[PDB]
Amino acid sequence: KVFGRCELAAAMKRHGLDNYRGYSLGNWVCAAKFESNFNTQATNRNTDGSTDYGILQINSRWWCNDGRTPGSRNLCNIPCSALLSSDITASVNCAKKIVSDGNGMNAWVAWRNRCKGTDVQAWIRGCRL
Repeated sequence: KVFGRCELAAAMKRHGLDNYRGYSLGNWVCAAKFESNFNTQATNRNTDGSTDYGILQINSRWWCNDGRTPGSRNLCNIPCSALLSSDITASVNCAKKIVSDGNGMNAWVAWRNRCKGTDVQAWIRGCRL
């Protein structure tokens, strides 16, 4: 499933992340354009020996189960590949929590320097709420 602009923006609020745990609507949308290019099928293996699964570029090493990454906490405890299906309905479970970790959104390489401080009100513009 390959998404459009206003095709990825509503279902975020449908799952409850609006201003979630102090994280608002302005901090989300920019990142997947820079981790998956609005794609759900972008699998890439980081030299850390782990791969980045899903549209969030998740490493099998810390949170999921891919079977080729030993010493992985597999903390989410689900198929490291279910994190790939068009139905994201379950993926963010690990999204809403990995933040409770306390070291922030700083779990991703791009938004941090590629998306932070950036005009975000603009990603939520041109669409309907």
